[PDB]
Amino acid sequence: HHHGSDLGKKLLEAARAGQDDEVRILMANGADVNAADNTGTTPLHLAAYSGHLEIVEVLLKHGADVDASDVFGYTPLHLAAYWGHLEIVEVLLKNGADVNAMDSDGMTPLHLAAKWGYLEIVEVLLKHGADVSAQDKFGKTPRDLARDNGNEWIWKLLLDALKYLLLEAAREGHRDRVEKLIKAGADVNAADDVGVTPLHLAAQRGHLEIVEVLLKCGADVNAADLWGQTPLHLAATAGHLEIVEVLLKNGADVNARDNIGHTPLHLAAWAGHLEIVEVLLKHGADVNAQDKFGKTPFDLAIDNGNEDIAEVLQK
Repeated sequence: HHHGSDLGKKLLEAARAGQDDEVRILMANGADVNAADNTGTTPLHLAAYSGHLEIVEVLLKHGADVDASDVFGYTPLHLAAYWGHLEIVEVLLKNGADVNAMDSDGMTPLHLAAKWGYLEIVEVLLKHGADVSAQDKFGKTPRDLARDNGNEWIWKLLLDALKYLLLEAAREGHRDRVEKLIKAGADVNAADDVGVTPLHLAAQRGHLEIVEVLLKCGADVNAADLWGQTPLHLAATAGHLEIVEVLLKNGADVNARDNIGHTPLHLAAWAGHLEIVEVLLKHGADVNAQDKFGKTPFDLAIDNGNEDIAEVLQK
């Protein structure tokens, strides 16, 4: 006998034709929701492609395999993303779909959403852990596919938004957001119009945890803003000694000059952070450095009455 096979075929065709009620009557009368045609296409594939959200939901509640792949390796999530069905994308992810499934060519759902500039879908995929730098067997990334189809400006908008959010998270000290943004593709070395990078902000506002994360992820420890200030300049001014150390342990230049000629020692002796001076001195800070006014860090320590600092600098 072959009643089960007969029901499966009728279900596939009812789904292929967008006959929601016919699909659900067949299901109610025993049709196998995990049936598949010659190409491995299942009913869930067809509902995800056609955008029939109600059918996607009931199929999943009836045990449809959310990650079923056809002969080319497409899952329902691949189709939902390629054909621009945001709600279905969200439902499949809620039901355990592999966000980073690969087809035979190695393309992920994020590849396909990026290709058409479906920004809302791109962002949900990244929120669920989509591999932002994934490459297919030919080395093409989601950004590459967007550019090839004239949608690069939409990917640049994504990156601009991630850049804004990373700077905000680094300035406000939100460790968890920083990590999730970096993993979603945020450029750790992005800078605003005045050359301030996330590391500048974290070091200035005293967010040690984020300084370590940014450096581990490749932030330039000696990046200079518009005024020539490195993160060590700002940390020395604000008085964050643990950050001063970390920056030095990661290769910060102790004698970096801003535009006025100030080294971190100029700024620390001025600010009155004695131990910072001692750490800088221990790390080879040049006590003889003169700024644009010909003044040394010793000259600045006097002008602030930090005789303890002006005494150790003498030694």
